[PDB]
Amino acid sequence: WMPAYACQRPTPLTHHNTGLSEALEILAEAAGFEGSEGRLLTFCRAASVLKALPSPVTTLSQLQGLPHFGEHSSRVVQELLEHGVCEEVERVRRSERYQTMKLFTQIFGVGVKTADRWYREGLRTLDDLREQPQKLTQQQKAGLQHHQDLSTPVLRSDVDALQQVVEEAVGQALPGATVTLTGGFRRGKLQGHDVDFLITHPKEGQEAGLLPRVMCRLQDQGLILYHQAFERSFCIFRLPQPGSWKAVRVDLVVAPVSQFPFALLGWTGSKLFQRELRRFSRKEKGLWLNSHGLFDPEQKTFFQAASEEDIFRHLGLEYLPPEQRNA
DNA sequence: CGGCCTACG
DNA sequence: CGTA
DNA sequence: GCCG
Ligand SMILES: Nc1nc2c([nH]c(=O)n2[C@@H]2O[C@H](COP(=O)(O)OP(=O)(O)OP(=O)(O)O)[C@@H](O)[C@H]2O)c(=O)[nH]1
Ligand SMILES: [Mn+2]
Ligand SMILES: [Mn+2]
Ligand SMILES: [Mn+2]
Ligand SMILES: [Mn+2]
Ligand SMILES: [Mn+2]
Ligand SMILES: [Mn+2]
Ligand SMILES: [Mn+2]
Ligand SMILES: [Mn+2]
Ligand code: NA
Repeated sequence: WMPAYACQRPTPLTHHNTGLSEALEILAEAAGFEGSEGRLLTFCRAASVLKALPSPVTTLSQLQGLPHFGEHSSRVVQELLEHGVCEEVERVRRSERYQTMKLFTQIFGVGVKTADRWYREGLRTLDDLREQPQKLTQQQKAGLQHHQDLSTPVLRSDVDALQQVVEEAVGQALPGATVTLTGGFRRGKLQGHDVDFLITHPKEGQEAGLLPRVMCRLQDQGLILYHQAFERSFCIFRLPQPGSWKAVRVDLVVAPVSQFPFALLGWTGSKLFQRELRRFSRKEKGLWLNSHGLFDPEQKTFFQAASEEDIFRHLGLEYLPPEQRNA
């Protein structure tokens, strides 16, 4: 029996149904490109259910009773099982609309609404966007300028180098402050599109004003290509390489230690795992979860947590380590 | 039928 | 809107 | 698209 919410089941990084899940995730992506966030969610959830199964699905029988599998997702799986391809998926794959929306939305600073407008205006290539620079925000100009580098997978060697320079800047800005790797690398991923760090200090309140101080120190060592009181920064770093450098996306977030378990849980993801966990919290337990805390709206109180385990327990969920949150 | 995670920049 |  |  398979629970309905992704936060109720372990999802490891390596699973047994990548072909089927990849196909459903193409339909999810395409649904988002057409502005159907509900269809996107169902296709994402169905793909995630397959990631949590212990074995390869070989027969449509094995889908009976699984949550988020109805007529549409079941037919996709049945065609892939019978023919090795799903006609709808292939039609989406090969479409100019899908290919261009994927290309544009993968730019840092460009989402579906922006990409769709550009599509409707006839634009199709990165060079098209470069030829009309005034249509671009500062953030989009940075994303486009560094697009090549940002399309190169970030590896663990890059993470370790980046954590060192971030720890050095953090320690110069505030003694005793700490840096925790989050995001997909904390979940055990070998690669990523960025590196995510969570910064705090053991003495509540000492972290006030920290992120501007850290950013100024990084910028003075020549490490910042793009950034921007604030507590989150979605940056592009100039990461030194042997004889050169490459641009890397880095997310920095500062939290007071009282919020650290909630920030750690939120920023560790996966993104689907966290939306599911917040949905579960509100719809099943009547509690409101975010990366700052867990709120009881009836008593008007916040749950004091010392650990991620505490949060799972307050929500009545079996604890899942980060490596099992790869929903 | 309506809901679908979340808050900051 | 973007982070996504 | 699926579900309460
Ligand atoms: N703009 C952009 N987004 C990308 C790229 N690659 C990539 O995975 N993403 C987005 O980032 C997600 C996975 O990246 P990741 O390895 O950092 O995973 P993560 O859980 O740490 O994601 P997060 O840092 O957003 O929390 C994907 O779901 C996708 O939407 C890319 O080249 N460009
Ligand atoms: Mn397995
Ligand atoms: Mn259908
Ligand atoms: Mn057939
Ligand atoms: Mn990441
Ligand atoms: Mn990130
Ligand atoms: Mn805050
Ligand atoms: Mn409806
Ligand atoms: Mn619908
Ligand atoms: Na984007």
